[PDB]
Amino acid sequence: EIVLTQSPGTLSLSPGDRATLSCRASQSVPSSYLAWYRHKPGQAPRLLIYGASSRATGIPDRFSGSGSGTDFSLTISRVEPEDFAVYYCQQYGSSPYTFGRGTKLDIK
Amino acid sequence: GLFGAIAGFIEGGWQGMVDGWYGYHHSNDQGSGYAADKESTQKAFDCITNKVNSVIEKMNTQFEAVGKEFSNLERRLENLNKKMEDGFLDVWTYNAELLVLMENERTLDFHDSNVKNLYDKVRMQLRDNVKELGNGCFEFYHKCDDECMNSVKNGTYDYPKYEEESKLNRNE
Amino acid sequence: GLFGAIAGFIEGGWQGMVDGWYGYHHSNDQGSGYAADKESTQKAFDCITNKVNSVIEKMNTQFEAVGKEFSNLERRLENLNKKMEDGFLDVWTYNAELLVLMENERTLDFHDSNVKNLYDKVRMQLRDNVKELGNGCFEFYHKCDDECMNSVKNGTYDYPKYEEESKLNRNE
Amino acid sequence: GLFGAIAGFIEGGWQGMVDGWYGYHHSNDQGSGYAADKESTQKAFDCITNKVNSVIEKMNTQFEAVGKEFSNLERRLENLNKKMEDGFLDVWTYNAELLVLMENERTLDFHDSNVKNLYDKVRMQLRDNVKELGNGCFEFYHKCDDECMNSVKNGTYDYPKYEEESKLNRNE
Amino acid sequence: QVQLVQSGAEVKKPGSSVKVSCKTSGGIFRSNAISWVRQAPGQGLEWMGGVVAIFGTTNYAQNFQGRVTITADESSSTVYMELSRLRSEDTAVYYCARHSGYHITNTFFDYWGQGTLVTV
Amino acid sequence: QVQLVQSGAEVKKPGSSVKVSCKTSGGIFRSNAISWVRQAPGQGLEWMGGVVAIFGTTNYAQNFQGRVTITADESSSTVYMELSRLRSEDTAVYYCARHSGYHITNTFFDYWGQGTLVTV
Amino acid sequence: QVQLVQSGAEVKKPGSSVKVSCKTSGGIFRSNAISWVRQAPGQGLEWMGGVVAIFGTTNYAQNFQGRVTITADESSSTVYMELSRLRSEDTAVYYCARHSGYHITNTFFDYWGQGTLVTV
Amino acid sequence: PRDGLCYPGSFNDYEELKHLLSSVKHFEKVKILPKDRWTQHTTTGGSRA
Ligand SMILES: *[C@@H]1O[C@H](CO)[C@@H](O)[C@H](O)[C@H]1NC(C)=O
Ligand SMILES: *[C@@H]1O[C@H](CO)[C@@H](O)[C@H](O)[C@H]1NC(C)=O
Ligand SMILES: *[C@@H]1O[C@H](CO)[C@@H](O)[C@H](O)[C@H]1NC(C)=O
Repeated sequence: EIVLTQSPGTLSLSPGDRATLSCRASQSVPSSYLAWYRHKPGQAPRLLIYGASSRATGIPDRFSGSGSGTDFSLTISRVEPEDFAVYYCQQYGSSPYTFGRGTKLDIK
Repeated sequence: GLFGAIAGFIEGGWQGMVDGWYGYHHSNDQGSGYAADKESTQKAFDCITNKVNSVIEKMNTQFEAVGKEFSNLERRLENLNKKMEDGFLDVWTYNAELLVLMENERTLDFHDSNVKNLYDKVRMQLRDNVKELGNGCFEFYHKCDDECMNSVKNGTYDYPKYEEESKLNRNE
Repeated sequence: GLFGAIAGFIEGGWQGMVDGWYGYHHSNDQGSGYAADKESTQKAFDCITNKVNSVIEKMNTQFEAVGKEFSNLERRLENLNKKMEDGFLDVWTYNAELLVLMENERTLDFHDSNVKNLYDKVRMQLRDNVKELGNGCFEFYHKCDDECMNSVKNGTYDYPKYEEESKLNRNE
Repeated sequence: GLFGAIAGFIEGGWQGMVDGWYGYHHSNDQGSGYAADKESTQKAFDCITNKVNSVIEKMNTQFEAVGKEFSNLERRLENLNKKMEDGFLDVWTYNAELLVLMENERTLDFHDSNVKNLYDKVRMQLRDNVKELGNGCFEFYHKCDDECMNSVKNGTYDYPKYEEESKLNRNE
Repeated sequence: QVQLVQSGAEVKKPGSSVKVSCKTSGGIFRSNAISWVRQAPGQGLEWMGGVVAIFGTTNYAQNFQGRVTITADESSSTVYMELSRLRSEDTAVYYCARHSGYHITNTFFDYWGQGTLVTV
Repeated sequence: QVQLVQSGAEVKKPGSSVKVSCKTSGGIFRSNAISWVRQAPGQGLEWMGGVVAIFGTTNYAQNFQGRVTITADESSSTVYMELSRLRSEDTAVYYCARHSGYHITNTFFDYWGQGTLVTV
Repeated sequence: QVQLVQSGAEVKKPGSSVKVSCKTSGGIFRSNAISWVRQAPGQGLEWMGGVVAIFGTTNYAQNFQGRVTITADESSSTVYMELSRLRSEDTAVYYCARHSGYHITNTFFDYWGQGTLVTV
Repeated sequence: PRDGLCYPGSFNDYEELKHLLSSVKHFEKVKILPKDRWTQHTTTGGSRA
């Protein structure tokens, strides 16, 4: 059972600041199977990045990520007013299909 | 030659095959002769018999033309009736021609498949005791009499029976 | 059996294969069990999903019938409307029936092809280190443990690694 | 890949094949290079030329729309004429779209069959004197110069000539 | 254009069961595996189980084995989840997630359901 | 719905021939082998011969070799039987029987003709 | 019913170039290789070069290498020839010939264009 | 229908009128010629039909 530790936890920013979200894994995720989701409260979560290097369809270009092994990251070059929500990372390379802690982005 | 059997590695047909689509030719000390594969031929007959019957039923409900008379003040109505009957006839003429053209391609390719399957069934059954000459014929490493040949034709070849003998001649 | 895999040299399906269309069965010292081939099954799911979706979109714009009233002096006009609506429904009934029959032949043959490709993929990968029993099964000339079997399943067999061991057992 | 040749055991195309759909690549002491198969390419050009010419001829007799005028008291006639033209244009649009989709599936599968046939043609001619690598390539057990390579390309390989030499290197 | 519709919010009592449905549109038959992920307020998302598309094979997390029964009907393309033996801390929001492929393994959640709130 | 229609009853004299037809319906072309069997009153049914469906190969019983000639036309799907050198004890009822397959061997008579009475 | 139409007659001066086209009808796309051959009055026919049907591979005679450039556009099924550095004795009638196959090698000229007269 | 024209007669372009209603969802009756305006004539005429 891979436990995923999201380090920043809370990240207050303003539109324009670079946002970098780090997702850490206890053991290496096979085949780099990791995904990122945006979950605004009261709404169904949406898939941003799958495979840690591939962008989902319809996702704006500002969303991108990279990583391998036990270290994965999500980068948002430019923050928009709609980029304030909780971001989760899951691994789908192991049977339990565990989930990340989640990080809420606040407005400065 | 979508499957490469008819006019493929088998370059020509057999004029001596008079009792079936597909069959075998054997030649050993006792003699030689042809033998048709009734089971594969019967399966081919069923597909073709059903293929034609399905074709007839579909155009059984084809559009029918009825003559009508219109006065000289009904040119628009007369032209409307003329284009409808002509239009439906064009649609059904296209369907009849297209169905024949596509079924002919399917039938010829279906016949090509049966020989490749028949060739592979014998090859996978004489795995190592024969040579694959590449022209649709297998040459045995052992002695295969009429009883041995008939086992190959009906899919009851005893490979372990000739396994020891075949490898002795194959090696040297 | 256009490709000779289903009901061909593989004469029976597997009831224990519950997590995919197609896959493998192995048996060695450690144990035995089935394993569905997820990649081939997913590709098959893509064609069938698209094949059905394409079917719906084509007959999306099918002719629609609207009721009309004609007097007793408009027999010719009423007959035109009756023959137009009946004719269009006959054309679209034929197209819908024919498309289902043609796709069913295509779908069953497509599933037949995937096993032959899967069988050939393993055969071309274990070129000489196995025996081709002819019933869809391969017998190894060496010891192939679970790690070795898993390499065969995901197309990463190390033929040179077992090349020397296999030929010593194969020769004698 | 219905026949498993394109994107199958031959996982990549060749950018150096500039004068034909299909061809060979050889590498020996004298040198290496590509060579297209003009006979198989010509046969493929014949089907595509006839397949396209078939498409044009069938819809050459397609329904044609003619504009008409109807008064305000001829709504039923105007609606009837409108549904006739719309219905016919829907039938012929369905036929045109379906024919292109069906022929594209055939054309891509037809090309897949040509490589498998061309791969099998070489394999059944080099029965034992070569080694099958499983990636669409054959490795000779003897010395095959340019004259020997050219014989394989045009289907005139002399198996008995190299039969003795090949088995000496194959055994050890 | 694919959407998943779930049941409404429900209130239950310990000892009872819940039957949450998730109907998927966009096709005649379901061709993607559907899993169930719940989020208890104050806690993170957890994976409960999933069902394979056509073959109906079901996989459950070791935490919820013996308490969750996921079933689907091929006729209606609907997926049901039955959580029995309700107890404390079973209050959560249940989402039905559609996998990228026909199988649970090696697939990610393309789309999520709007969510159902269940209180015990 | 398959029926076989034969010719009418005939009267002949020793030294002449008999020409019995058997038209088969139910399809455009004949796909099943057709055989001829006769029953002389006071005697059991005897097999005379048959013809293969498409290839037209014919087989005859050793008793009637050289006296019976079965021919068929592919255009009209009609089977003809010609028994020559009529003599005594050739009075019998002749039926045309349709085999279960395209070939004579290993097939049974699915359907039978109504029958023709021939006297010499 | 296959016809090849060429450009009109042209007059040029030494040092200029010439652009002779050849449109082929009878189908949507060109399926046969097209070659160019010229006849200078008082001299026999000479082969200049040709282009493969779809792949566009071009072969030129060693006499005219570096001076002739044959190009085709798949959209319009037209073949062009560009003979540059015109000099004396370049006056001839140029024909476009359609090969019996898609390739130049081992193919004969099925049809010929009417010809274009170019003088320098 | 049993209840059509109670008084025997015909309806010109009756089928055309029924085709008009196939694209009409609601009528708002408007009194255009009130019965009280025909003061020069008798408007009480009726029939046993
Ligand atoms: C196949 O033919 C052989 C003749 O050699 C015979 O012994 C055997 O019984 C046959 N098998 C079947 C199933 O008829
Ligand atoms: C295939 O399976 C083997 C297990 O024996 C594993 O070592 C190998 O990495 C796998 N290959 C791929 C590409 O995943
Ligand atoms: C095939 O090529 C070889 C070249 O080594 C040649 O000798 C032979 O004649 C060719 N065969 C045919 C049929 O052209």
